[PDB]
Amino acid sequence: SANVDFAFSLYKQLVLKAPDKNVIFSPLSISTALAFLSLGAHNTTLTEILKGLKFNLTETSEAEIHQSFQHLLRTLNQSSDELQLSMGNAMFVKEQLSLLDRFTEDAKRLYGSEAFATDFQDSAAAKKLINDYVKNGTRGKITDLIKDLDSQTMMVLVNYIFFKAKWEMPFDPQDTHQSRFYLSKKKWVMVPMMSLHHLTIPYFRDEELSCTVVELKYTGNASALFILPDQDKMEEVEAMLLPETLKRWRDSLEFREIGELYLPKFSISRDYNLNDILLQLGIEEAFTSKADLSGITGARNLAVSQVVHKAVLDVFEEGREASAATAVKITLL
Amino acid sequence: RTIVRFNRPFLMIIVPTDTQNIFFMSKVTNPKQ
Repeated sequence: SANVDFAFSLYKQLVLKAPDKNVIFSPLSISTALAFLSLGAHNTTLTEILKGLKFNLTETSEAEIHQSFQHLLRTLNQSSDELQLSMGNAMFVKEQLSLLDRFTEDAKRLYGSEAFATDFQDSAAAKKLINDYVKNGTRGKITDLIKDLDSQTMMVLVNYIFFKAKWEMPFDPQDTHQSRFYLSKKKWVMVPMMSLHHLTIPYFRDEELSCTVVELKYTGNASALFILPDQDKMEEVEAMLLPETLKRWRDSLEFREIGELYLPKFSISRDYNLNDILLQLGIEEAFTSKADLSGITGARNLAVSQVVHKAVLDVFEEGREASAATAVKITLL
Repeated sequence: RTIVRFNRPFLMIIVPTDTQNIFFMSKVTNPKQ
């Protein structure tokens, strides 16, 4: 799909922008938030946005696009007794700024949103509310998404995803041990390494791109694909992250009995300001005066300020959790 | 028996079973931030 395409497009940029740092983000959370943005975008503003999300505007109509995310949100939000997973969309609109019925309707119908009256004049409290809605939805993992809030702010659209599922063959705490993790060939550090013995899991040694793919399921409809690139093969590997590579990998995995497997117990949390990257993907007009967001108010008097994103991943003996959230700070034009 | 030892930089993608999208994309260069 376009989604996993957009996803790998962003990844590679996040990398160029900072080569040797751990990366962690949620693509779906970003696509749904910007897609949400489309409902107000018109003419060129809208065109740019859709194409930036790697959607093919000639095969897929605008309406086709929104109808999808609706259905996705529906199904995605199936947090039943087995694994937790929910996604939500909301928009805190400045107390006295009327939005066309259509927008307020399609937002609730297609993206499940709400319109909360926000007095942005009180940036201290406005930021508070929004931060507490995300903290709430993520069960307290994403604290302080909105770092700063402009005074001339008119509205902010936010999305968030919470996911909690135990493994399907847990690691036993008794087996975790301090071992070497090689930052590079002659550079190593000691870290808690989790284990598993005589394990039967999907496997694929990719000779072409020189890396081993392995699969570990969570209880329920979700799983973790791990790719261990060969020593010095990371650069090559990251270059080939194409929607076609992922399908080939998934389609090549066959069951194998592994003598022993080792995975590092860890927790990483990174946040970003996607302005630059989004501008490199082609989303430019929405950031200038030329921005057409007339679908929101009828008048063309809004423009994108910045788009930020925070994410957290915890990989423990019990699987644990991951969460991410995204917000689009819109200001007057 | 084949051994899998994630003791150097690796990638990790959390994928649903049906609807092929990507929930979380990540790369671990050092387990300690």
